[PDB]
Amino acid sequence: KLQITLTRSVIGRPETQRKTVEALGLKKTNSSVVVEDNPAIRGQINKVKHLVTVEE
Amino acid sequence: SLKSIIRQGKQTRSDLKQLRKSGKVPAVVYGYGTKNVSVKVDEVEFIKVIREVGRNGVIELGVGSKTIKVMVADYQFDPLKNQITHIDFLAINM
Amino acid sequence: TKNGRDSESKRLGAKRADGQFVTGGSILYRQRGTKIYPGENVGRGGDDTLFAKIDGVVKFERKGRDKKQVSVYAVA
Amino acid sequence: LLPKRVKYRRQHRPKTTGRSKGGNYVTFGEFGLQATTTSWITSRQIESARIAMTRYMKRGGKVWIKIFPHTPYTKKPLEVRMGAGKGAVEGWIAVVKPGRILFEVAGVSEEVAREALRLASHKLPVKTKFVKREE
Amino acid sequence: AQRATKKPKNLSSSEGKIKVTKPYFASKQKKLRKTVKSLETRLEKLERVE
RNA sequence: UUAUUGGAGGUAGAGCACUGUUUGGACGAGGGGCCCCGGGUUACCGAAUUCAGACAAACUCCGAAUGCCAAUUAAUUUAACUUGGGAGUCAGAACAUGGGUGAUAAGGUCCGUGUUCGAAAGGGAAACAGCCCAGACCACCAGCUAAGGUCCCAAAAU
RNA sequence: UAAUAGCUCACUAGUCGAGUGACACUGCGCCGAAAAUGUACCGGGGCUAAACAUAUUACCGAAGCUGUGGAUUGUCCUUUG
RNA sequence: CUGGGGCGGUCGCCUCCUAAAAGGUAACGGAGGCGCUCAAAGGUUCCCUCAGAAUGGUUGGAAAUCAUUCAUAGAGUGUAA
RNA sequence: UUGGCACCUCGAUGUCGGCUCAUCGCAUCCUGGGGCUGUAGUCGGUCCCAAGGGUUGGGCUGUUCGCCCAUUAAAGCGGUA
RNA sequence: CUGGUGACUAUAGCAAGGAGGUCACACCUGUUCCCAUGCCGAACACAGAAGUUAAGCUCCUUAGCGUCGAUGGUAGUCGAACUUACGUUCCGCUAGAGUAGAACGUUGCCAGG
Ligand SMILES: [K+]
Ligand SMILES: [K+]
Ligand SMILES: [K+]
Ligand SMILES: [Mg+2]
Ligand SMILES: [Mg+2]
Ligand SMILES: [Mg+2]
Ligand SMILES: [Mg+2]
Ligand SMILES: [Mg+2]
Ligand SMILES: [Mg+2]
Ligand SMILES: [Mg+2]
Ligand SMILES: [Mg+2]
Ligand SMILES: [Mg+2]
Ligand SMILES: [Mg+2]
Ligand SMILES: [Mg+2]
Ligand SMILES: [Mg+2]
Ligand SMILES: [Mg+2]
Ligand SMILES: [Mg+2]
Ligand SMILES: [Mg+2]
Ligand SMILES: [Mg+2]
Repeated sequence: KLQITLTRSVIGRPETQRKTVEALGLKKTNSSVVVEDNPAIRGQINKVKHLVTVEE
Repeated sequence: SLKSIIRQGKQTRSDLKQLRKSGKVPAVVYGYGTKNVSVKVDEVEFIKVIREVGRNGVIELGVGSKTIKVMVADYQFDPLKNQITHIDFLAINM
Repeated sequence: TKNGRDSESKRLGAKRADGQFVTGGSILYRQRGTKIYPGENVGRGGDDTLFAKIDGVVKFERKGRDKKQVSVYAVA
Repeated sequence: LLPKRVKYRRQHRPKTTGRSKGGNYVTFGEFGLQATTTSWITSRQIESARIAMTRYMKRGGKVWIKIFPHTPYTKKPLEVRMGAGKGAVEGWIAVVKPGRILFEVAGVSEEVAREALRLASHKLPVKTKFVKREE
Repeated sequence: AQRATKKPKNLSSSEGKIKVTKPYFASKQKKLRKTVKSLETRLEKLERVE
């Protein structure tokens, strides 16, 4: 289980990445979201890891 | 006709690049005996041994277990840079 | 100059993917010649289109290394 | 230096990024010339360089050019607004990427070879270096 | 019409560097070529006969 | 949207297995100029064969990553379609990338992809629509940071 | 020089009293470098670091985020908030 | 229509490439065809498998036709690719 | 310079030469300072520094250019819509 | 084991050498009627079994050609960070060629022994 913070904006980032952000549940910058460690969500990490900071 | 050797686990285009910058060449050893090993060897030692015992002389390779009798089936060499990039050691029959 | 023309494109290729459910008479793969052959419950039209004849499920397949085929298999 | 016949006289102009698909290891002769940089090379440059080497060396000597300009290139007529097709041919080019061997030379000593290929290097648009064979 | 656009002979620096009159001459060339179009039209309007 | 599975497709690369191009050799298949029916040649070599090295948008024995199409699957998300009322838009621009044209020129032109501008203010780039950071309901003599920076102009390390 | 001739270099021997060369890959830099109103491509002062590279710690810094209060429109709770 | 207009060229359809491995994708970007033909060159049933080279052989590239062997496709597929 | 682009200007940015008045650049025509010379000397060739000042009057042509007469230390190349 | 007949990407094939036969299959004897060849019983088809393993067929061995083919490394590349350099740096995938090597087929149903 882990929390996921959107530390870095989506202005200037493609719509793929923006979509993963919405799917994760991140809506503003420096917003956090707690989820489980599905590999389905590890892929959502890896698409946007440069936008994101994860903590466990 | 001797090379001391290290074994390498998995590698990337930064670990491998740092080795081959340091002057250590990657290689494999496969053939008649053991199954297969991925190794580091020293570029300078390898050069000296080949200038000594020929393009196809026989070599004793101290992988970390006992020495293995090998020869060079193929070498990937980098022109514009003048250094060896990968080596294939064919562990020969007896 | 002596050039500057080209014809309309014809929208060739696959039109229903593999592992997909398909009704009768459904186009699968428009083409020119047997780029892909038929298989089971598939017919080849005059212009070499490939159409299902029965409802079922699509599976593109092998027919010997330079030859594919396509089969619409029933389901239950 | 030209091809005798080609199917398409108006080609796209080639790619210049990357490195050699081949022609890197000196094969025929003893010494060679190796590009450190990328550019195009023409019939004209090749004739000049080859003349330079063959004059610097006596009749004792053997040269192997290792490139050929297959690819033509265009230039429009002068004082012409853009568009309206594609221009006629005015030359033929071999692309060169770093690594590739341009000239190889056999029948001499390394000093003579160095000076000849030095003289030739100044007649190409490319930085070169001098190569010997391998192991 | 082709002559209409090309510079004359022995026209020096100031006259050659003049560059404002290009449209004048281009329009004169269009006029003469329009006339060739008229004649070609007449030629087509001729009653062909075999 | 991702994970997984499957699938179509022939790109970058690479390669010469066909199509065309091409280097240097070994033979040659027999011609040609010239000498006297035949026989010669410091020569073209049309070719055939073969060894080695090379070229390709309209060559491919081969063949990626990506992207795409779906799934009796799982997770996260919150949109999608239909019917009707009402519109506006059909001059687009720069930047990055893949490519054409051009001169591997243009703040060039035309396409693909993406972002921004348009329609978007704020901080940096001296100033500077499109670059980088970032998306303003309002107030606050409160705080943490980004990009970018810390000698003075000019806030923060001489 | 007219050939001569003159004179040197190589090649060596003698003094010394420690280093001395030639090959290659690299980093940073040097000239190449001449334009028209006025220094005139660090923004300026000015800097031999106040530059460059590498590593680290602090900090400033937006109308971003947070804190506090207020308006509006929705959703969940909720009688009332 | 158009890298001003004009001349030149083009206007509809088909096939390649540009076209960036779905599809689609522009330019006065590059190469070519079409405005038909076939009562069989259609339908069906039976059977057959080519081109090219070497060799042998009259009128001789033995290229006409023949015989054999090789040859998996380089022939042919009415007609562009 | 001949060109490409077509970003500014279409509810107006007025052409060529000449006259008047200058100004900057230097890739220096002269004068100045030097190296080399295949510089004996006078004259020259060439190249480096140098932009302080100076740098002609007429004939033809609307002409700039150009040719010519006669001089001059020299009869400069260009930017400034 | 032989034969018939399907299935699998030639790992199955090509090539060379060798071997066997009246129980199969073959070649083989002839045109007798069915039937047939831009001409011939070569082929097709039929009445056959005197004859022969030569050939086709099948079996054994060999890795010369073909086919398949890792690991490792490389080119390339989605994405990200720097910068405009015919680019670099990090991650993930991942060739092609080749190298070692695999392989001179394996099964399924049926009739015979
Ligand atoms: K050069
Ligand atoms: K927007
Ligand atoms: K105007
Ligand atoms: Mg039809
Ligand atoms: Mg390619
Ligand atoms: Mg290609
Ligand atoms: Mg533009
Ligand atoms: Mg607008
Ligand atoms: Mg803004
Ligand atoms: Mg702070
Ligand atoms: Mg301060
Ligand atoms: Mg300090
Ligand atoms: Mg806010
Ligand atoms: Mg035009
Ligand atoms: Mg224009
Ligand atoms: Mg496509
Ligand atoms: Mg435009
Ligand atoms: Mg006004
Ligand atoms: Mg006067």
